[PDB]
Amino acid sequence: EVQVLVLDGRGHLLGRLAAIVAKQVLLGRKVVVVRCEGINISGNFYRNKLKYLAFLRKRMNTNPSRGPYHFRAPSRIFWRTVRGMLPHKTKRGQAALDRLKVFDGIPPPYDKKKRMVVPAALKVVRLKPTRKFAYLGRLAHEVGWKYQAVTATLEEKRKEKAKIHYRKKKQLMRLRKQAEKNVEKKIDKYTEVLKTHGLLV
Amino acid sequence: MKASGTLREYKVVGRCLPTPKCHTPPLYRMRIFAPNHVVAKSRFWYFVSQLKKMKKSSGEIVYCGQVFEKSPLRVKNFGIWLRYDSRSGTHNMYREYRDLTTAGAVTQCYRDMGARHRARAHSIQIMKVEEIAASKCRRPAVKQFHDSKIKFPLPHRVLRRQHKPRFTTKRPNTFF
Amino acid sequence: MKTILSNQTVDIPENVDITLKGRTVIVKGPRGTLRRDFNHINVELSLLGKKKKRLRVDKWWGNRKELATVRTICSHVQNMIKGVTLGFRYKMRSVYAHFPINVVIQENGSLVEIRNFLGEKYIRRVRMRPGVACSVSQAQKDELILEGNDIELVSNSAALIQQATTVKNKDIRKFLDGIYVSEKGTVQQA
Amino acid sequence: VFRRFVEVGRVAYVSFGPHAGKLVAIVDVIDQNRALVDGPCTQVRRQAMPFKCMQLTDFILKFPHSAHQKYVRQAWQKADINTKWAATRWAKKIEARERKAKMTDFDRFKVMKAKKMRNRIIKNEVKKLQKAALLK
RNA sequence: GUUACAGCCCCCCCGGCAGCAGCACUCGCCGAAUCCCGGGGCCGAGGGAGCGAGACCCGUCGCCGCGCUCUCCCCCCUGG
RNA sequence: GCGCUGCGGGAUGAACCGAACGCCGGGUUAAGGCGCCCGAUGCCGACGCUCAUCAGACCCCAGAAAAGGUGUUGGUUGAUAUAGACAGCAGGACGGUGGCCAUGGAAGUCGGAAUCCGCUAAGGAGUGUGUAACAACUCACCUGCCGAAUCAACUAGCCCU
RNA sequence: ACGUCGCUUUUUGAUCCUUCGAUGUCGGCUCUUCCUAUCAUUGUGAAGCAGAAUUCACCAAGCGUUGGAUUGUUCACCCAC
RNA sequence: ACCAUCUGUGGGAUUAUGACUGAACGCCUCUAAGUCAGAAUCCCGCCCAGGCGGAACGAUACGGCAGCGCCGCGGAGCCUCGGUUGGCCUCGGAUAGCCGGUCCCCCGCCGGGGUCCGGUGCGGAGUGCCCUUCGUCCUGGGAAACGGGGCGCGGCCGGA
Ligand SMILES: COc1ccc(C[C@H]2NC[C@H](O)[C@H]2OC(C)=O)cc1
Ligand SMILES: [K+]
Ligand SMILES: [Mg+2]
Ligand SMILES: [Mg+2]
Ligand SMILES: [Mg+2]
Ligand SMILES: [Mg+2]
Ligand SMILES: [Mg+2]
Ligand SMILES: [Mg+2]
Ligand SMILES: [Mg+2]
Ligand SMILES: [Mg+2]
Ligand SMILES: [Mg+2]
Ligand SMILES: [Mg+2]
Ligand SMILES: [Mg+2]
Ligand SMILES: [Mg+2]
Ligand SMILES: [Mg+2]
Ligand SMILES: [Mg+2]
Ligand SMILES: [Mg+2]
Ligand SMILES: [Mg+2]
Ligand SMILES: [Mg+2]
Ligand SMILES: [Mg+2]
Ligand SMILES: [Mg+2]
Ligand SMILES: [Mg+2]
Ligand SMILES: [Mg+2]
Ligand SMILES: [Mg+2]
Ligand SMILES: [Mg+2]
Ligand SMILES: [Mg+2]
Ligand SMILES: [Mg+2]
Ligand SMILES: [Mg+2]
Ligand SMILES: [Mg+2]
Ligand SMILES: [Mg+2]
Ligand SMILES: [Mg+2]
Ligand SMILES: [Mg+2]
Ligand SMILES: [Mg+2]
Ligand SMILES: [Mg+2]
Ligand SMILES: [Mg+2]
Repeated sequence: EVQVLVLDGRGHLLGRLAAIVAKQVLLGRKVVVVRCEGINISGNFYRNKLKYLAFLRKRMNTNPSRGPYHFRAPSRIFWRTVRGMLPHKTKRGQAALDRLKVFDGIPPPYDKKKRMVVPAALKVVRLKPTRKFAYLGRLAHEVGWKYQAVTATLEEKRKEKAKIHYRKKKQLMRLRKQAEKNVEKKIDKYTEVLKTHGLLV
Repeated sequence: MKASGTLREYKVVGRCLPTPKCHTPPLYRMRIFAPNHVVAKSRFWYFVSQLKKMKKSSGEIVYCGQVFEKSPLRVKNFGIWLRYDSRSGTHNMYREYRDLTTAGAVTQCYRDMGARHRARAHSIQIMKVEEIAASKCRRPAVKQFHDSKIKFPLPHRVLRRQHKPRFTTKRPNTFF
Repeated sequence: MKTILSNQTVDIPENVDITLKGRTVIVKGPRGTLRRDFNHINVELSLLGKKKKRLRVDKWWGNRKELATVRTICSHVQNMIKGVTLGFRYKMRSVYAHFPINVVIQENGSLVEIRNFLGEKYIRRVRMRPGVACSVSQAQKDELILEGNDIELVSNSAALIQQATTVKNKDIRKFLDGIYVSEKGTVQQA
Repeated sequence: VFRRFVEVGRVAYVSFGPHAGKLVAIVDVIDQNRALVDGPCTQVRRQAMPFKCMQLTDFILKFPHSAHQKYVRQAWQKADINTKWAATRWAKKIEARERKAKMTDFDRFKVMKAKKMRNRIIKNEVKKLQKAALLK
């Protein structure tokens, strides 16, 4: 467990991930969800786009400014899904909702942190390989989200930096495997203690 | 009847109560597949009342004992003849199953009828169950397992322990 | 039911090299290289033999629908083998009653301009799919030659031309005017 | 792309259920969901067992389908699966997990002291290799 | 094609020997044919139970199940 | 039974399902549930069926029929087939005779009845196009190439119209 | 056609549940919004679609659907665009 | 004041439909997987408003010895709100596959590709890893001596 749970949204199903997140924020547990553009939704794209267009038709007739707010960003769509799964008209639910942060792409400071997945909501786990699915990024871009291209450009920049960091880790890890072989005589006895209790194989 | 759990084959033997007209009524033997012996006896009276003019009030359950599988360790192709009531009319079907036991195949049949035909147990009458040779099998779903050297992998193994751990940094592998 | 196994095997000519990157098929031949990605179909592709190669498509536990893609993949691969060996040549013929259809080829077969279709002052600019070269036949008039390695690109390019010359608001049983695919063949003859 | 196939003689490791953690041999295939398994040398009698609790290993025995447990036992002992399985990294990873869960409070103290020391000897040698590579 | 360089099935032999609803987690109903031990939780209502004598500091009392002594020996351990 | 009656469930609701009520603690249930709102499946639950560009989703109960689908899944009745089917690629599809009546026309093919025979591999008193009638094409039937299953009707589950 | 299955609440009936210590009744006028079972206009499929015109059907309600004589009229009917 | 005069606009995914490649079903087939064209509709742009939504930048209180800012983790004490009881400093992602490590070719001491070698119920493993708290004294080996510790100082580089 961690103080702040940072969840990568890529490859996850919207409702399944929302149910897990909604429970966690109700149990304290500040949650941060990133890459909400990468969230998937079961069913073919056109069905899901129809669902969200049908959501746009729901406006107060007398005064649409007071009516339902249709949020286009993948972050806000996921945020609204979680809100539907919370008692958001009570102080407890509102406090729970404040514990959730949603982001499109991975903004700093969460881009330099380990991101965890929820296998109970992963598309590869929950959907048969032959079922169609929709990307929240493409769906949002076609219902009025303006920053699909900017996010995609910044995500490509972030991925360039993260590979330099990974190459450095592989270099460091190759050296640490070299280090163990050099000093194996000086750490032999300590290795046996780890092997005896299963800490090493 | 409710096809609760796995079914058991019961050998039920019954007869009419002796009367001055008939001092030794004939004995009737039926194979009954029921969750328990209480249901097995109830199904026996339902069937012999349709076949003979024999009711529970005038009859007697002479014997009711479970029939154990005589080869539980050998896979066998079972043919089942049944009749059931659909939403419109009654139909006779012949179905094939592979199972280690006669009763497990009959239980599979009840699940299959529930799945492919929405057939509740109360609407199904099992007529004949018997082990059939592989050469006499008709359904391709069963016939495909008659290979002396059968070989197949297990593709796209789906993670089942999806909440242990609930949160992890590792995306699950499906190819094992 | 779910069938245990269903496989179809396609032969490979000695002059053709096929490499697999998972479900990606790379076919290399005298006319060029063709790549296709089959990640949308859960099948197993294997290469068999060393003196003469052979590609096998495997499908385990598929339903009736999943069963149908086995031959689809094999046909696609055979088309790719055809493309890199002999290529594809889609011949189009222009049919007109009164107004001749004037076709001029620009940008080395990349742009096809169609003029005087039905007498219209509208010039049709049809852009060929990449890797497809359009030319005007020299042996026979009113004929276009579409040549390329990918049946799908060559045939889609022909489809774009054919639906460009569409008669509207007129009885199309008469008014049989347009450019139509007349022959499907190969650049080289085996 | 597949390397491990369900077949007669394939040795599988049971993941969960009554026989969790035991090896069995596939004697016959009942249907798409169940197989007839028999571990004669592993104390698992012949019975039906779903493929969902079986993890295929890289061991195949040579006996005809639905053969008696006698012939399965002979092939199992002839190839000596028990020692071969123990030599695999798969089994060693399993026994390491058992040891780690078996650690008493004193053992955890002893392992930590070893960790405070071994990781530290490795850290200095890593720093030396940092400096040596920098100059070179 | 019918045991060969594997095996499967059926019938004969008190077929034998372990074991036995197995402790090899294949498939049951049970306990006058059933007993022992342990752990968690919630509670403590009532308040003169005395056939004993003249009950006196004091009802360690009724029912039920037991043990020792008013019999005498022997053995083991540290008079008990 | 409600009215005269709260309480658990049915989101909500006089009548439904469970159950009827002093003030409490512990235990257990009913009907009903156990992704999240929201207590409980965070079981490595079992076997299938279903893809919906209006999916579906729990008595009363709060939306649908006749009819249809070469979607798919079962099942029923037939038929063909290693003496060679089905598909596809090709040839024959004949004589009596233009069978009888009727009709202006009716030569297999407007209509009503008969619907038989040498000739083989087969060819009909014709499944259709076609002619005023013809002719002509074509179909069943059968043969060449081919080398394993295939064809027809019906039925009922989910889905679709 | 003979039959037969439906949908709608834009007619009328049927009913009498709500309102009789009161919910202002017809029509017009003005004004907004909504439905589609589309008249037109955009994209199309079909014809007994040569062209023109017209008819049938699909996606489709974005946009438009007028000026007058008689009538209190809703409705009609005619003149004209 | 149409009773004068001026100005009124571009994309995207797609519907119907028409198609490509192509099985199911040796043929065929716009569909099953895959792909294309596509409209007064839809969504966005243009345009109007601008969140109990942010941003960047300016100036920041004087003859009173006043008001203020910043530093000195400067010295205490006060009132007031409490939660928490080690850290993880990151490849991209695949899932009918993946991960790691090398000898050669080209992108210029990088990186990519081709072989080759290992691992894969993930052990270069989040079922993981790191750190670790009783303190001190005397005292001997290891380990280290390329060593620790200092908002100690100054400088440089990277991060929008
Ligand atoms: C025949 O047309 C009409 C008949 C009655 C009414 C009035 C009633 N309508 C509803 C109420 O009961 C009453 O309203 C009031 C204020 O009295 C209006 C029109
Ligand atoms: K009134
Ligand atoms: Mg809008
Ligand atoms: Mg807007
Ligand atoms: Mg069956
Ligand atoms: Mg967890
Ligand atoms: Mg016209
Ligand atoms: Mg045309
Ligand atoms: Mg008391
Ligand atoms: Mg009353
Ligand atoms: Mg009463
Ligand atoms: Mg009541
Ligand atoms: Mg209630
Ligand atoms: Mg309800
Ligand atoms: Mg209680
Ligand atoms: Mg219940
Ligand atoms: Mg509920
Ligand atoms: Mg809960
Ligand atoms: Mg059907
Ligand atoms: Mg429907
Ligand atoms: Mg009628
Ligand atoms: Mg009334
Ligand atoms: Mg009033
Ligand atoms: Mg009133
Ligand atoms: Mg009023
Ligand atoms: Mg008026
Ligand atoms: Mg309509
Ligand atoms: Mg409008
Ligand atoms: Mg008037
Ligand atoms: Mg004006
Ligand atoms: Mg467009
Ligand atoms: Mg085609
Ligand atoms: Mg289409
Ligand atoms: Mg397009
Ligand atoms: Mg504290």
